[PDB]
Order: sequence, then structure tokens, then C-alpha cells
Amino acid sequence: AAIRKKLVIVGDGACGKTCLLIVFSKDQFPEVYVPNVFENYVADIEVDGKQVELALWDTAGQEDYDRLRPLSYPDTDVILMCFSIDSPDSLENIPEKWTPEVKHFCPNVPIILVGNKKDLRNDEHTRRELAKMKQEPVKPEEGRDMANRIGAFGYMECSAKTKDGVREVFEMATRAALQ
Amino acid sequence: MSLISKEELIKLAYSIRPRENEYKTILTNLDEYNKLTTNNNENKYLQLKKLNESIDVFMNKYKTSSRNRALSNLKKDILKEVILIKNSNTSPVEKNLHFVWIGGEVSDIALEYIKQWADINAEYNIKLWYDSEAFLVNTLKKAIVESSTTEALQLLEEEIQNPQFDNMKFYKKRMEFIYDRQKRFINYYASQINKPTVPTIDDIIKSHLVSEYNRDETVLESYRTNSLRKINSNHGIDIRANSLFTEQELLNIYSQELLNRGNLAAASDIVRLLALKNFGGVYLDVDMLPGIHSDLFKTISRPSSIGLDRWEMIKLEAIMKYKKYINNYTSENFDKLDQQLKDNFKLIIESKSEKSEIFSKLENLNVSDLEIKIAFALGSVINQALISKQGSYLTNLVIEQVKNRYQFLNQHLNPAIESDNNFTDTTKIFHDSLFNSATAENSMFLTKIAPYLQVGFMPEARSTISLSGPGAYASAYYDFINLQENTIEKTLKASDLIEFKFPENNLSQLTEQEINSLWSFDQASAKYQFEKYVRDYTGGSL
Ligand SMILES: O=c1ccn([C@@H]2O[C@H](COP(=O)(O)OP(=O)(O)O[C@H]3O[C@H](CO)[C@@H](O)[C@H](O)[C@H]3O)[C@@H](O)[C@H]2O)c(=O)[nH]1
Ligand SMILES: Nc1nc2c(ncn2[C@@H]2O[C@H](COP(=O)(O)OP(=O)(O)O)[C@@H](O)[C@H]2O)c(=O)[nH]1
Ligand SMILES: [Mg+2]
Ligand SMILES: [Mn+2]
Repeated sequence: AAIRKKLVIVGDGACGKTCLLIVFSKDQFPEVYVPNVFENYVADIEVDGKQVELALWDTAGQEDYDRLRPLSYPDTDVILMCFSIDSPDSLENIPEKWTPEVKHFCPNVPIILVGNKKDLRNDEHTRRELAKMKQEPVKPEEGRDMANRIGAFGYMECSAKTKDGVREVFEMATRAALQ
Repeated sequence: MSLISKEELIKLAYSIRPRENEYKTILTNLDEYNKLTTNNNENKYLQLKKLNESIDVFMNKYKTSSRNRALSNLKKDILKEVILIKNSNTSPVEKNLHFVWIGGEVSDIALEYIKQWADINAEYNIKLWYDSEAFLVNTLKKAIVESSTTEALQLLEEEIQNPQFDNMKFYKKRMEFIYDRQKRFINYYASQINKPTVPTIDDIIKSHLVSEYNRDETVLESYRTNSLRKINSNHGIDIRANSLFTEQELLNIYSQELLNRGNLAAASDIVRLLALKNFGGVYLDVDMLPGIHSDLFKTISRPSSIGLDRWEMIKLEAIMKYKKYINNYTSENFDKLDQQLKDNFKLIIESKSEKSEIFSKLENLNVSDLEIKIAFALGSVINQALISKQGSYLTNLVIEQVKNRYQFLNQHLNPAIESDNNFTDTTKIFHDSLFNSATAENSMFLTKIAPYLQVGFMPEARSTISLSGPGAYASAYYDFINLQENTIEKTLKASDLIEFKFPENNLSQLTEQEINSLWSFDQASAKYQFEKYVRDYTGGSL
């Protein structure tokens, strides 16, 4: 058979949680638009000789849904805490909003720190429009340091557009859930 | 063929213990199924469901019974038997094409999209469903949103000029006015609807817009009669004259979406189901185009730059640019490619002489009288295209899913609405009700329906999907596969779901009109719209 495991993805709005889930679950990145389809994400994956069915739960990161997010948290096996490489502000919120919330509602549940939109670290337009706000894209050491500070199980970068690192992200989440 | 014989199950489920009454019922149900000679597929399915329910009752009472071994295997058989009935005997759907446009005057864009279908499929009846009493709903919605926009702009006059202003603050503030005005309209409607001279929706809307929004009566009536004339000349058919609404409960759902919320897509969701039930055939959204010939552009290889989705858009753009089958169709993405490919296309397109050589015909769409087919996108279901035989069981299942979700929504929402608080406080009460009713079976559903009041007026408010849209369809699918009812969040595996797919070669979804929803928008569009609002507010108008 297969082992059933629950994954919940959290993080600031616009950092790419939904696209990442779609890329992993359906192996499709929405280049043009996101159709008004039925949202359901379940994926079979084989890790370390086992086969696991991951139920991916999306959340709204905006404060509007601050009070509703906790309905998704029960019985969670693994948490993907996300930030966008092209949003230092997104990374700075990891320990301001997400860490206490995840601790309060999912005690002892392993956290994987995911840095999304890897393909924008070297993007020209990104660097240009980040220089205006006197900022620069997130360095991997910045992310790795934050994983250790928050006590995350692991750190991984990915790009949902290129599918680079997506498999690694979910494989690491699966290993964390099985542990 | 049938299942195992009565005596066969007796044999397979022998115990030392005497036969429990539940077991006798199981054997009777299995026999009645086997002895059944009905050519009606629905009767077969219902007998199977009765059998399955009896098995469940037994296996739940005597959890340690030695019979459970065989009773489990029969269950696995019953599932296999469901498919067996579905796949065995198919006929083509009633040759009806169903479209819906409700709330105002149908545009020429929609008409041209419909024209494509009607040109290619001259044997299919075109049915453009409309509401003869609700031509002014979009006008009222426009009026409410515009009034609310101005109110919110004037409120935050001192702030909107700041380039670091959060646009969400604007949309949140506007929602308060929108809700206030919606309540006012609804209260007026509720007072007017019970007059002896039984007034129509349009009559009440007209009165309300004239009184409260300084609208001209003559202009409104002019528009209304124009809308009626225009739709009646283009395959129009009135929902109010064809008795699509037999259950008051469904009419109530439709009306609450059409009046209280101003969600025309939700109302459309109800109407399409009722139409497919009463008449059968194919339903299509007005942004859907016929399927392109299966290998018309296989000579042209997709460049590494452009993805698949955009590639398909270009295909459509090319067709429209060299055939002009639809006025003012975009060419944005088609213009952004090198003449090598550009010219190449033109040759292939202008080579063909008939429209049928470009688009695919539907001809016979063979289906089972139990099922309903649905369009797929991003490996999930979406009800923008449907195929269903008249009186299909699955369609009734979807209708049941909708009624059930509306029952839960209204039960939790009515107290808050009736409390007559502002938007925030009503939202607070509604959320409290949801929160209190939370289980491990329905939590994801509560999350989805949480911004129900905001649908249409705030970004990322897509509750419609989980009430009248694809969510209900997916639950009804699961309902049918496992002989269940009123499933909330259970879902099927892909292999089991592909069984109900709308044929890919018979649908073109990547149309210019589809990428812009008519009932919801995202945060980026909200940002752009807010900036445009500020520009036009600050610059003035003549
Ligand atoms: O003023 C209006 C606006 C919409 N509609 C109807 O509602 C449709 C919705 O189309 P669309 O604006 O493209 O919605 P989608 O964004 O494509 O949403 C998809 O997912 C939703 C879940 O409910 C559905 O209601 C839609 O039918 C479905 O195609 C149109 O086709 C019409 O039939 C009207 O009748 N009058
Ligand atoms: N360049 C780039 N853009 C992305 C990537 N993932 C998402 N985006 C864009 O960022 C936006 C936000 O994505 P989404 O998944 O909706 O984030 P959410 O708000 O957390 O659900 C989308 O419109 C995407 O086009 C990525 O890997 N690379
Ligand atoms: Mg999202
Ligand atoms: Mn659409």
C-alpha cells in the first residue's frame, strides 16, 4: 500500500506556495493564468524504499485569514514554511509571523524552510527593481542561517517555474514526516 | 453480467453463528440485484447502492464477524460493477448546446464565440439561457460598486496619494459600503416582492436605481427591452418560461446568488445543472471555443521559448487574424513572434477553405445515461464544459451537492446577515459560526467558504468553486464512484477521475475571454485597478 502523510504549506502572500503545489502535484507551471478549477493536491512519492501519499494543504498567508488558517493545522505531519528569494521582506517575516504560529498550532511538527523563486536570484529586472528599495536578493547562506535559527528540519531552494529543486523539497519534507 | 449468486455468498460467508438479521437483508438485496432484469441503469445503480448500504450496516454492527472477509470482497466487486454498468451501453447526448448569459445584455463577443459553435455544429440546437426578469442586475451591481469606490476614495483622500499605500486597505474599506448597499437593496426587494401587482426583479431594480442612484427610468427600460430583443434574436430561451425551477429550494439558491450577492457565475452554475437535467446535451461557457483540428499545426514545431498554454493561445490568435471569424480578437502574443513562424501559420490557415477544416465537429458524443463529463485543466475538474444525458444520475448528484452545501452555508450565515451589523461584525459572527462547526471532515470546506460575502468585490474570493462550482462536481463524482451521498471533502484518484473527462480534442479553453474571469479577480489585477482608480480620481474627468 502507501503511507498517508499530511503536508501544510505556509508563508507570506505571493511567495509562490500555490504554484509550487501545482508544479509538484500535477507537474504543470501556470505560464499564463490560473483557471478556476477544483483545488485538490495529492501526490504519490517514493522515498527511502517507502511509497508515501502526501496530502498538500494550501493556506492563505494574508492576515485576513489569520483566524482561519488554524483549521488546516490539525494532524499535520510536515510543514513547508516558505519565503521568496526576490522578497527579503518575505524572509524577515518567517520569524515574525510564521514561527510562533506554527509552534502554537503544530507543536513538535518538523519545519522545512523553502526559498521559492530561485530563478530570480540572477534575474536582471529583479535586481534592478530591488536596488530601488535598497535591497538585494536573498543569499543561500541567509536562508541556511534562518533555518538553523528557527530550528527547521532542513533548508531547500526551488524554482516552481523551472521545477528546479521541487522534487528535493518534497522528498525532504517526506523524510521529515517519516522521522 | 451480475455479481456472485445468493447461495455463493452464503457459502463464502459461512459461520458457526446463526444468520443475523442484517445478513438476511444483505442476501435479499444481492438476490434482488441478480434477479433484476431492468434495462434501466439508474435502477441497477440504486439496487447496488442499497446492497452496499446493507453490507456497511452489517460490517459496522458485527465488526468481528467472520463474514466481513467475504462481505469486504463483494464490496470490491460492487465498485467494479458500477463501472461495468457505466461503460457497457452508451448513446450520444441530446444534440443541444447550452449557454447562459444572465444579468444584462449579452455582448457581441459572447455571441461570436457561440457563433463558432453553431456554425460548426449546424445539427445541434443552440440554447442561450437568460432570465427575462433580471436584465438590470449587472447595472445595479455596477452602480453599487461605483458608489462604493467613490466613497472609499473620498474617505482615504489623504492616503491614496502615498505611493506606499496598501491597496487592500481600499478594497477592505469599500467592502463595508458594498455590503451596506447590498443590504439596503435586499431589504427594499423583500418589501416590494409581496405586492398584489406582482413586480419583477427588473421592476424593483429600476425603482431602486431611480430612487437611490439617480438613474433615469426611461434609459433603464430602454436598455432592458434592448437586452430582451437582442437575446431573443440569438437563440435566447427564458428560464422563467420553460419551468427549469421546480424545487423552491433551487430557486432560492439561484435568487440568493442573483440578487443578494450579485454573483452571476453562481446563478449560471445553478441554471446549467437544471438545463442539463431537463433537456440534456452539452453546456459551454461563453468564453469556450470549439476544438481545433487535431493535427492542423503539427508541421509547426513549438519554439523552446513559448510554453504549451501560450502556444495554444497563439494558435487561436493566428486563426482569428487570418480568418477574422471573431471581431477584435487579440493578437498580442501572436505579434511577438518572428515572421518565420508567423508567415508559416498564415499559409496553413489560408490554405483551408471551410471552417470545418479548422475546427472540430462534435458529431456524436457517446456517453452513459448515468454520468456527466467535465472539462479538465491543471489535472483538475472545471465546469466550463459539460456533457450529460437528460435526467442523468450524476447531474442530480451534483445538484444534491449544491443543495447540501447551500444548506450548511445558509444555516451558518443567516443569523449573522439578520443581525444587521456592519460588514466586519457580520463577518466575525459568520466566522465564529464556521469555527464552532469545525470538524476533521469539513475544515477545508469552511476555509474555502469563509470569504463568501466578499466574492466578486475583493481579490482571491473564490468560494463559488466550493458551493456551486467544480468542488460540488468532484464531491458528486466521489459520491457516485463509492455509491455515496453528501460527501464533503473526499476526492478520487486521477485514474478514477479521468473516466469523466471532456474529450480534449473537442474543446479550446485557452481563449482570450477565459483568462479574465467575470466573477473574480486576483491581487495583481486589484493592484492595477486601484492605481487606475487613483489616477482617474486625481486627474479628473470632462
Ligand atoms: O454577468 C454575468 C457573468 C457571468 N455569467 C455566466 O457565468 C459564466 C462564468 O464564466 P467565467 O467568468 O469565465 O467564470 P470562470 O472564471 O471561467 O470560472 C469557472 O469556475 C467557476 C466555479 O463556479 C464557474 O461558475 C464557471 O462556470 C467556471 O467556468 C459565464 O460563462 C456565464 O455563463 C452570466 O451569465 N452573467
Ligand atoms: N519567477 C518566478 N515566479 C513565480 C514562481 N512561483 C510563483 N511565481 C509567481 O508569483 C506569483 C505568486 O504565486 P502563488 O503560488 O500564487 O503564491 P501564493 O500567493 O503564496 O499562493 C504567481 O503569479 C507566479 O506567477 C517562481 O518559481 N519563479
Ligand atoms: Mg495562493
Ligand atoms: Mn471562464
